[PDB]
Amino acid sequence: SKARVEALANSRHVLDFQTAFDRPYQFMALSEQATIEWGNTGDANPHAEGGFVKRHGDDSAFGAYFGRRSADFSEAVQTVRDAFADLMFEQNGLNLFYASKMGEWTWGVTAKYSNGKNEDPTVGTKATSAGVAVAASNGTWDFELVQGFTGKSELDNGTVTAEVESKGLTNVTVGYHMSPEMEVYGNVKMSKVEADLNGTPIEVETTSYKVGMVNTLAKSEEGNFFYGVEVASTKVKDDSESLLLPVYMGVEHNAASWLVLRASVAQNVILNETKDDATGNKTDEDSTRMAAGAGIKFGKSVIDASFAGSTTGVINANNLFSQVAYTYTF
Amino acid sequence: SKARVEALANSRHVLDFQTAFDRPYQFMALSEQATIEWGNTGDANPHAEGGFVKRHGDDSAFGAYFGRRSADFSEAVQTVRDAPAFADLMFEQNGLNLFYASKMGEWTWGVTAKYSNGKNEDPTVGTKATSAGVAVAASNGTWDFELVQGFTGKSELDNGTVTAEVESKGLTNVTVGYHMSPEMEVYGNVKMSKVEADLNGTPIEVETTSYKVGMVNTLAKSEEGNFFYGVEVASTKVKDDSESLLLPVYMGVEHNAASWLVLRASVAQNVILNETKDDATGNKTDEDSTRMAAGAGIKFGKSVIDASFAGSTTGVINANNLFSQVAYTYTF
Amino acid sequence: SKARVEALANSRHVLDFQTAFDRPYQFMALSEQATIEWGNTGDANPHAEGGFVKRHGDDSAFGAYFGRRSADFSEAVQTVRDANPAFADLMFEQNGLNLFYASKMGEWTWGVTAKYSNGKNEDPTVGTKATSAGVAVAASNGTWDFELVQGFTGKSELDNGTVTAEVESKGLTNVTVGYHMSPEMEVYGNVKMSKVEADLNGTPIEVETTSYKVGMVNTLAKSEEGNFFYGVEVASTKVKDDSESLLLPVYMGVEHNAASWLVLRASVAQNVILNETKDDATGNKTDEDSTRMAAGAGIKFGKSVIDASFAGSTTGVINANNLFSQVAYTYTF
Amino acid sequence: SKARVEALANSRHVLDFQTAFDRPYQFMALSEQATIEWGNTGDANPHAEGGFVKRHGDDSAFGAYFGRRSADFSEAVQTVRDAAFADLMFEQNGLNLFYASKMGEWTWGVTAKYSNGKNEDPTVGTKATSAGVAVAASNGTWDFELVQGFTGKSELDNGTVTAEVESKGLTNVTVGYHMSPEMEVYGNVKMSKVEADLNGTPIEVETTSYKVGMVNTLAKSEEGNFFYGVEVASTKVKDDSESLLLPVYMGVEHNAASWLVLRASVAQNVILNETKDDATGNKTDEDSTRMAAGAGIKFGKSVIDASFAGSTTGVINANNLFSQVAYTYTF
Amino acid sequence: SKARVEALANSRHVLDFQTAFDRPYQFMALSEQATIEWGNTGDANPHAEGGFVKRHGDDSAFGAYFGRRSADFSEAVQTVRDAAFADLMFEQNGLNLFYASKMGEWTWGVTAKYSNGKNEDPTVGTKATSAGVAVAASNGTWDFELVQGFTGKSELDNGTVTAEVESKGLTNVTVGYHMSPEMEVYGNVKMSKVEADLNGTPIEVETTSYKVGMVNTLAKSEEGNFFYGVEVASTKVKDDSESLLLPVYMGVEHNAASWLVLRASVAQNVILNETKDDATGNKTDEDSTRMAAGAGIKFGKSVIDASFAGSTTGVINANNLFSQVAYTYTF
Repeated sequence: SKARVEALANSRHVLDFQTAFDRPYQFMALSEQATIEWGNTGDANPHAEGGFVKRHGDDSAFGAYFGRRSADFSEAVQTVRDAFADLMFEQNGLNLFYASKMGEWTWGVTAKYSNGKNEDPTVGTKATSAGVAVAASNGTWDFELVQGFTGKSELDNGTVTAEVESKGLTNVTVGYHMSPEMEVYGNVKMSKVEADLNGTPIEVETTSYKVGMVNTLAKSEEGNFFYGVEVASTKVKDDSESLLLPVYMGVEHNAASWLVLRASVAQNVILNETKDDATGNKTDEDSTRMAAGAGIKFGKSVIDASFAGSTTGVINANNLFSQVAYTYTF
Repeated sequence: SKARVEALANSRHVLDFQTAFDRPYQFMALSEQATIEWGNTGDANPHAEGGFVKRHGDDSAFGAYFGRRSADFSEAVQTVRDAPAFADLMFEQNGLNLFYASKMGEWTWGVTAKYSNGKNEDPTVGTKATSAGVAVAASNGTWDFELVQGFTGKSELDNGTVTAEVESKGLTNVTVGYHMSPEMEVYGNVKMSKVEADLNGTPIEVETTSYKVGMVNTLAKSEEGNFFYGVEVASTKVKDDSESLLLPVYMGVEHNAASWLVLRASVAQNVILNETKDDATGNKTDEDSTRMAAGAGIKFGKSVIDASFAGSTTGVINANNLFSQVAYTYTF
Repeated sequence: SKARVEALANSRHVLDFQTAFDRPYQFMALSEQATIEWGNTGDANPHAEGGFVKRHGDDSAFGAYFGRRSADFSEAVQTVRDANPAFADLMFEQNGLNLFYASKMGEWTWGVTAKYSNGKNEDPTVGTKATSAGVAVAASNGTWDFELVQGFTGKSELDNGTVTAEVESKGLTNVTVGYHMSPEMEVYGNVKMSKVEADLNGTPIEVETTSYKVGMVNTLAKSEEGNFFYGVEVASTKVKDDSESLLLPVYMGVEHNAASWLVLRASVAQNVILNETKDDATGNKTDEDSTRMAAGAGIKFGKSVIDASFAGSTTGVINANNLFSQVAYTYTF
Repeated sequence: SKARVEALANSRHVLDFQTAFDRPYQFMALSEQATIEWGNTGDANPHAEGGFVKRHGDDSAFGAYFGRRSADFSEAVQTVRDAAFADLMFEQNGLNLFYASKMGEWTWGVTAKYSNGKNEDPTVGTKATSAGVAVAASNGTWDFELVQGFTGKSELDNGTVTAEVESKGLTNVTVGYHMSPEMEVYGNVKMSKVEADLNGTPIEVETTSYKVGMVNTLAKSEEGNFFYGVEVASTKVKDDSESLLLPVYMGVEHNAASWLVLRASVAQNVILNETKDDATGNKTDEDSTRMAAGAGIKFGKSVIDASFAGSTTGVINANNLFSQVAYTYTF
Repeated sequence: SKARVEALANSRHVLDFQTAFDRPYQFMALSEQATIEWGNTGDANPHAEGGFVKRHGDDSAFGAYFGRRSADFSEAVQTVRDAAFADLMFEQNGLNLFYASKMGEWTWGVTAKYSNGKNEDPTVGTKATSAGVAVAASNGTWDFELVQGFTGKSELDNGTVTAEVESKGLTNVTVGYHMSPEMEVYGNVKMSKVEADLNGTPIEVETTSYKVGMVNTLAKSEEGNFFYGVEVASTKVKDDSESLLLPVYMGVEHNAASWLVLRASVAQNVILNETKDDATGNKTDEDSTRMAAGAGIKFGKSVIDASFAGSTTGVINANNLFSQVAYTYTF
């Protein structure tokens, strides 16, 4: 579930449905599951989503997913939106994926398609998205690749013209497992997007690098206390430049026969500076953050959620569970 | 209940008391039970309803229902209401529902009769509203036939200042269902409806014809858990401006979570075919279509309380948003 | 409790403390118990009430009850009250007191219930008085029931420095018969008369109301954890020079011992076919929607039971801001 | 617990920590326990309170209590507050010390109350003080109780207005008899006198009251006891008011489960409800029926007593679950 | 858990993560664990914090903590904000490193603290640096704790106004003696000077404290333990005020069930409660009664410590169940 992955701070060691859309070899290592994320139909948060994964024999896995929305697309559309507020997100997200085991190497591929339009004279919107993700794994080595083919969103209504177009989206990840407890990974991500607000052309170009590590402090059953160090440098051309060292630690515990408790804390240690270009001014604010969540188990049914009141520290009837998901494991 | 079937995407494989009204042969296969839908009297949502079904012998069933309202009648009355001069047009007042079913050899068949009559003769409301109909269906384990015919329906308003009438000029619904496997089925139906209205001397005609073909496959269905999915092609045409070809693809599960809990969830989308054209021009609309529904039923033996998670559309389970659309069922 | 009787559709088969006030032979069939209805003081809904019933020997019962307010008295005061609320001080019953006795004379159970109420406010600003008295006599054979209710007096006065308004009951009869052909089948009939006169600064108001009722109560499903009842009734009403009504309410409901700590009750009713109310001068008619439902739960703790009604009954919502209302507490000895 | 005593209609048959302040011979019957009342600091409601009682040997008991406030002091200060006078002090830092011993066949106890506080800032200028003792003895069939307030004051020198409330007497004699372990009869005489200087306008009240009553148990059980009680109470306020009442109550405290106690009661003034005004002769007789309820969550040697917050509106919902919470630990 | 140490009135007898922060010899006596304190990021209350403690052998221990904020800093910056000046920076990205070791018969330990932040944006222009250490030792009967602060600057230079705070010293020495496992005494001296500059106008604050007190257990039990303590506190703010208090408290922590722990306490300033102004000479004696409650839900190795939100009003309802929640996972 999304809440499960968030409560563990995107630990990069977590095996989940939501973490396999970019690592499709994990669809072979997962179990047969059906998953639904609670939410609404329009452009609301959270959005309704759902899918399934099944095994074709004993060496293949196939499945589909409804309503997934990209982050690189929704973020750019949101950026252009408040700068015209009728530009469109991914309309009918369609994800197909497949994975097989060729000997000792498992490999997988996921495909994403989306299309929607509105031809009313007062609402001139249309949106199209497409991309693929290919990954192969060995158990000791790990390789992933994410490619975006097309991305577009136009609004031509009543003398107002707006567009956002994806000019490329690359995402390469390499992982190495020195042991079944410790692993090291690296990542390079380029993203060039160009938009027209009303004859005004704007172009952004994002470059990211990532080197990390995930280990285990407490080696136990019931739960494992995990910890991770990471170095991240993000360069946005002619806008800003960042360099962070996020350190996180957390645990996932089978508290009861009906409860799973997830918690983590993170903070950028020593390195938290985001220098702003064309000015030279830096920014080093507080960055300590936490996430908490619960998973209620009824045999083959699990309701993952996050504690709604963790941010204020308060948990009561009015703030109990938010970001709910349901999973059925055949 | 209206929440058990809504949480299960209104599938054609579900057998409830709320599905047996248009499939009267299903009252013989339903367990003897009494249902109460919680709500308030009058133009309220949700409305209050309830009924029963009892077996008269070894091959027969009968019962009655209270307060059930028609979707087409309500839709027509609502579309006429939004024309404040005519926000008194009445709904289906009261509402009586009788049904009967039997087993003639290997074919089981059933009938369902609907009636309604309301009146408000005060000189400043002048409202009157009536309705009637019938639904006949027969079914062997393999072949399923359903015909729905609405004889009449009216809603007149006359308060000495304005006048509004809505009339049903025809409503027929025929469905065919085939069962290859006890876990696979196909169906198709035709829906024809004509509504005549008059808003203070402005005669209006509304005509709708619908087609739909489909499949419901229940893969991985056990005695503790039932996974299913279905595909369907639905075409709908309004005489003047509306043609819509859609491909609804849904999936969902009903799981016996515990001895006191049953969890139901579903997700649906319009895959590829999500197009609705307007006839006046050639304006086509392809907007978002992902939706989900969740619900639960608390089992206390012969008593079950079914509801829908109120926070489903916001994704929250708290005590301020816990249950909605509650109904109480008692299995004799 | 009031909640329990409400969620069972004021069915004439439910034996409860609240149904035995007008059927005083039923106090010999109840167990020994003490009940407290939650509420506040004054003209507040729900009002505070409570009382007990104890067995005196083995063939007699007795008890008392605090705070019971009539329906006719409250209604008659309310119509004048809501007539610039110049008459907003008219007092309802002030301090209710009931004394009931029941004895088993041979095979016939018999019982009497007495009602007294009195209160006043002699402040010149608020010159209010209120008095009421009545009795209820009933007997039962097991198959034959006879119940008689009489209102000896009832009056509510108000004399400010400016206004002057009083209401007064000039009679209130309520004869009722009942036959039991089977432990599931029973039929009954009821005749009711009520004259009310009011004064509004010298303008008399008169209200005469006559009622007739015939109905039956039967069982569609018999169990041991919970039976299943239904009823059909014919109700005719004639408010002199105002309105006339004939109705056919039909109800159906259930009480189920869901667990060892739970009792679930629900019901639904509607006036089938015969829904009709006619005005007298205009001659007009009204036949609108009449589908009502009632739900409630009783939490059992052994000798203590908390009876409530689901507050989300009219909205279909069992949330926490809306879980239990109309709470009452009953201690059974 | 205050919620426990209120839910049971303040009857004289209840043995609670809160009923032993005015009957200090009960501190030897109570088990060794510590009580904390949830609340805030200051002129709040409820107020924070806490104390303990411990056994000193085999026939003695002692303890202390924090934050207790007197009903008469609060009422006298409130009467002046609601009639630039909203800064009058209540009892501040109230201290109670008690002791009890068994003198052969008799049990006797003493409690002492002290409360001092001040605020000498020029724009407030308030000072409050209090003192009193309560001596009681009991045998098992006879109860003798005497409460004697020694001092009580609340001044106010705002620099623009002046005020001062003073106690000029307090007397509470109470004799109780036990016609049986079940039945019990009591009597009570109370005298009080409060003198105030409302910016140069001397206001004086003089309260005289007598109570005769009984408490009886008509249903006997080992899970819970059902009780009722009748009482005649006369109250006279010199040159102002006169009231005669007959408050009748009934109630029960039941151990429903191994983790739950349930308390409920109902009361009403029967036949005698008249309050006569001694300035015009006009009387008053309105509605008296009242109810209270509460619960206790027994988690072993830890019990949390509370009152159902929705009793007045008859709603047990999550926004109106519990109120007047108090935690009790038994050593 | 902050809400635990708060429900026990910050008693010296408790062993927790923060009590170990200021007494590093306790990290060797703490069980291996990791704790996360729920909250938000930035100048928010509660703040998000978390850390762990692991054993390096059989006689050593170490760990780290994220997001801890010192109270002296959070009070000086707050009073400067209360005197525009709303952008003054609190402690940013607080880091804590601890080491403990059972050297011989002694058990020492050291805690280090560091924090740094900035905004360098011309219309905020903020900066906040902090550094300090804490050394302690204990052989079982004698405790020696020392707390020293090195840097405490916190600036603000936007276009118009110019604020500034600085710490010119912070020393805290405490000595404790343990006569029995139950009774303990302690003495503590703290001297801290804070010099601010509010837009050229200089402000100087000097504080000196002297605390001496005892902690004993009134009742003795296995699941719970009823404790109490008496303390004398004097505080002389140079040429601003002078106080002398006597805080007395009592409380308990009960293993109510296998899934529940209940904690509560009550406190008051008995007899000595005075605060005298240095210039005017006036004194204030106001109400000082207070209580605290909290719960800990045990799930085996995971414990959810919370503070009863409705304690200050005496309610337990939907909106007032838990607050100040933290999560602890014991390895």
